[PDB]
Amino acid sequence: RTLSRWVWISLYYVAFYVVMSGIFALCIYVLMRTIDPYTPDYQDQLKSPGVTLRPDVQEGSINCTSEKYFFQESFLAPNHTKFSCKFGKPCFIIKMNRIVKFLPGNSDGPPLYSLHYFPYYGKKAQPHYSNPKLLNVPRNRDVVIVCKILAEHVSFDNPHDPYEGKVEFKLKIQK
Amino acid sequence: MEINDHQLSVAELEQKYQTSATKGLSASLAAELLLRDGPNALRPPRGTPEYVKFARQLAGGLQCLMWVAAAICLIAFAIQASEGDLTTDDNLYLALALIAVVVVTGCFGYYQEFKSTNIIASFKNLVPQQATVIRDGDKFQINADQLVVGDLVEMKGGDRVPADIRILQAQGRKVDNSSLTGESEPQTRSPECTHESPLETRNIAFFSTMCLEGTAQGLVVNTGDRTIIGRIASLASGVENEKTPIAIEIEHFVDIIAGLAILFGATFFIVAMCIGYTFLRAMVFFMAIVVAYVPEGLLATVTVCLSLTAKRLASKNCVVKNLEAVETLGSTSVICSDKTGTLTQNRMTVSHLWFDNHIHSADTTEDQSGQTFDQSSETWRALCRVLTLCNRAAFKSGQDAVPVPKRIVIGDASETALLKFSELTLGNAMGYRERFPKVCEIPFNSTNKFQLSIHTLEDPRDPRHVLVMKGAPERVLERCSSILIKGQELPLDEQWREAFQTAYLSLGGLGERVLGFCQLYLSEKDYPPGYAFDVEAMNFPTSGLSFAGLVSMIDPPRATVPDAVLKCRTAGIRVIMVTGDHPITAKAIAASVGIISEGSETVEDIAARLRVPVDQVNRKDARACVINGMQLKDMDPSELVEALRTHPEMVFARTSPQQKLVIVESCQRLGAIVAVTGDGVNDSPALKKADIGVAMGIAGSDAAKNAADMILLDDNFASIVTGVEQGRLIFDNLKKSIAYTLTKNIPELTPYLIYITVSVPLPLGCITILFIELCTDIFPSVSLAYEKAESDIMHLRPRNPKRDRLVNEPLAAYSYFQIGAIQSFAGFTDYFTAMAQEGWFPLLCVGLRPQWENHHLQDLQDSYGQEWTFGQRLYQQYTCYTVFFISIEMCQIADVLIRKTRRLSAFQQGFFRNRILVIAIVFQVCIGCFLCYCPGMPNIFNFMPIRFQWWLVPMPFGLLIFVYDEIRKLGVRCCPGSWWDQELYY
Repeated sequence: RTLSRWVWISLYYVAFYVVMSGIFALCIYVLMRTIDPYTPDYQDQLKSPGVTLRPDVQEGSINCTSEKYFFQESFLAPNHTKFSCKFGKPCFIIKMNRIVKFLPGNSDGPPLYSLHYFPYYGKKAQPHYSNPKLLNVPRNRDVVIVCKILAEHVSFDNPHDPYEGKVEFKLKIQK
Repeated sequence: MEINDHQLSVAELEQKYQTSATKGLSASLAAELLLRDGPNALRPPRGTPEYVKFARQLAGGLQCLMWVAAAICLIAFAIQASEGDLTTDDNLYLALALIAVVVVTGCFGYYQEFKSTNIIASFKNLVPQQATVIRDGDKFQINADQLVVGDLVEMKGGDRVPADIRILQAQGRKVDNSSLTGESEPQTRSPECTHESPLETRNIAFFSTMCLEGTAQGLVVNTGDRTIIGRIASLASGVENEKTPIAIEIEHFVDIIAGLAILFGATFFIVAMCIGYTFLRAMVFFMAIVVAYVPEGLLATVTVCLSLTAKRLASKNCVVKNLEAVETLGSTSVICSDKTGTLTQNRMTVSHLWFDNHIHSADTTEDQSGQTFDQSSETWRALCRVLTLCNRAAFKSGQDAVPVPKRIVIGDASETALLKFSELTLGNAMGYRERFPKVCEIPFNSTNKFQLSIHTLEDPRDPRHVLVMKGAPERVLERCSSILIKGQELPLDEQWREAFQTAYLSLGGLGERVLGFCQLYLSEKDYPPGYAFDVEAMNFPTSGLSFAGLVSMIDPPRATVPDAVLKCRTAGIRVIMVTGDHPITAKAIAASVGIISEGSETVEDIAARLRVPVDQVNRKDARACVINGMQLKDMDPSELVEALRTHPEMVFARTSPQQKLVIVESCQRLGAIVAVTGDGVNDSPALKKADIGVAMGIAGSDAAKNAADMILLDDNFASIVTGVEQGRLIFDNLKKSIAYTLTKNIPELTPYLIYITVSVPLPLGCITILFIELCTDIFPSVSLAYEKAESDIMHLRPRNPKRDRLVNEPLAAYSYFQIGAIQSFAGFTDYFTAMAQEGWFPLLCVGLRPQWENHHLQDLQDSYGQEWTFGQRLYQQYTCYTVFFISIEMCQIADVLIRKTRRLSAFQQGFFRNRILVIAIVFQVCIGCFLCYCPGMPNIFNFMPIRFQWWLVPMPFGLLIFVYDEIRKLGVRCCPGSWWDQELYY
């Protein structure tokens, strides 16, 4: 608490916090420079793709068929946007979490993907890219269902991410 | 002060007491009175603090801060009970942590104080004792407690005075009022009334005072608590401690912290409401922000810091009854010291000798640190043998190893001083007194008190008998004729005779007691070798003797005292001598110790030199003054304040204990911190009232020791100096420590702030913050306590409680505003590097948290278009917390280094010399590295291994911190009155 000196405080921080924000941003901008615009430096975190579903818990493009992987080339800009292939008793849809340059490998409880889509090239490379029923007899009861995917590339973490390559939902159609 | 009935005719006295002077009282009455009031004994210490006292340690002022903090956290937790909350690991944990700290710190501090008390208990050795009473004409020894009021009592040599008595009759009785009154030498007691003040009068004996010699009868005036010492003892328990200066400083500190806490809590509460968060959320944010501002670890770091210093003091044999009592000394402006027992040794000894019409000062010091006179002269030899030979003084069996001065001796006061002196200078008196066999001696007579003794000759030259005698200078002057010089005799001439007289008056005026020593050879022809002379007739010519010389004596200050006082004065501390002794001696000792510098004249000195009435001289011209207690009784508050203000060097002489209290209080009236050092009971009221009392371990009495806040077991006065020094360095280091810890709050709090504002995934977690505040920073924070003096602290003046503050605006201005900010940015930079690298560019991170935090959304698009499940991205968030943690550590490295010095550059002091700080950063980095790399960490603490590159991102920021504060440390040194020092320099 002073007087006729606050100007020495205000002006100080104005050109101090300024120098700091200027340095902070200075470091973020250099960091940003050393990263690809098409691919992350680390894919490890997403190593094993997880499986997610719909149920809240095409002009141009190319026609394709169930077949092997299709390489659009390298992940570069020299070529324009890489073309993408076309595509009671509730219905749930499942999809595989998109992961750049990842090729999936493939080449009784209670009563109740095509390789031609991979590898995914990423949003920047492929903007409008498109990634690829429980008529059960029982009703009025909670049924635990686990839909999972198999492959050498796919791994599950039962103790952790129950989503990693698998599902776990309890449908109940009370009628 | 007290009053009494001491001046009364015995007839009047007994008339009032209804007692017989010779017969005493009748058993019936004695028993009746004893049963009426209460036995002769002081009511045991009205303080029996139960173990419940432990609770005391728990409250205090600081522990209260943590208490309220813990309560706040608990309430916050109670509030979050409104919904399903993560707090199970957050708030409840913190609240409990806070309570854990207060209780643990309390237990530690309590144990310390307890250990000291136990040690104290070991010293208590009690003996009931007994008193000799005379009832119905018969003398009977009964338990002292049985003594009643108004009954004749008999005191002998060595017996303690059972209760306050009014001496009716006495025979060469000399009581020792050393501890109660403060009177150094044994005061004789007689039936006649000598002085108005009952304390100085001879007609009264006091409780707890031992009678050195003689015998006396007396009527018991006071019994039990009503006695004088009892009155003093009672008063020495009704005084208040007052808040310690360090305690108030911390109070101000909490005010600042809480102030910032409330401001941000409130401001953000309003801000939150403006955005959209429900009131519930707004409240949880309020509680969150406030609680976050409370440094949990700082309570432990402060307690330990004080403990460490206290431990050092303990090593010096300087014990602190209270933990806070460590810092105080660095705040003392005035020291009221006692004379005898404190400043002095309280032991009498030979002062000056008179040979060849010259005065030669002897070595008065206990340690014999003084200078020895010239022993060569023969006159000295002769006087020595006369002093050595004529005495009843002899060392007791057992005093061989012990130093000749401290060793005990059985004999009179003067004879003891003389014996010790002989034994020291001339050699052993044993063989010497044995040399000359004493045939017949005349002990001091009731009148003229001359003491003579005649021995045979040891020398082979002349076979004449040797006669020796000592006595009062005037009486001996009457009996002496011849005078000896350089080994040759001469008759007495008025010139030299007067020289002797003047010398006598000079030494006598010096305050010392002088004794005339003379000897005479006998005409062997008249007195044959076989002749056996008795005491009956005058066998030796009492007159015509050869007067050798005089021997005086006094008691000196301890060896360490003089230098200690000089240091206290150089420190800027005003030294005031408050003694109940006589002014003549008081002033002399004052000048000796340095309380009264040489060249400084009192009002009397000026009046004396000018030969003008003392009243004429203007007090202003006198810098020093010796104020008699007689005037002190009349003086008013304005009088005392004037005296204290107008005179730099002051000495209060002949001052009663109550008066010592008023003097201390008068010094407090000035608003200055007073420190009192004493020895006896007279200092009990003073030592307790002072901001800090100082007793003497051995030389001090029990009452005063109980009243003292600090005790000196070694009885070294120099310790006081060390004490005052020991109090000021710790203050600066505390600033260092506090500043450091306070700097961490910015990079810790900010992450949660921005989280709420920008809506970005939480950068730093709760567990992480705890590892910084409690895990890593702990060692470095304590290491700073080891910082040494930046400059000569003793040179600088004592800090001002008002102006100077431990934690002031400037400190906050830099821990929170400057350095703290730099760290925060360092942390976030690390955050962005990890995120951007993982696939989440900074720009996209905004407003991502709502989706991010949601456990249900498995498909979360990053910058690349990838889809992240919950655990995946959360893993990134956790691997993002660790790096932020590590980043804090790296920034703390620079902060610790700069925190090391307040003014000086790292160059000068070299923060590296401090080994503990060094091990602090090595252990800190090691631990941080461990938490990140240890195998089970991500499971338990949710801390994941950090990619090596990550470690580097916070590096440049740390360098900025160091380089920045260093230049600041340079600019400050260059421009003392610079604008940086005013703002920065805390």
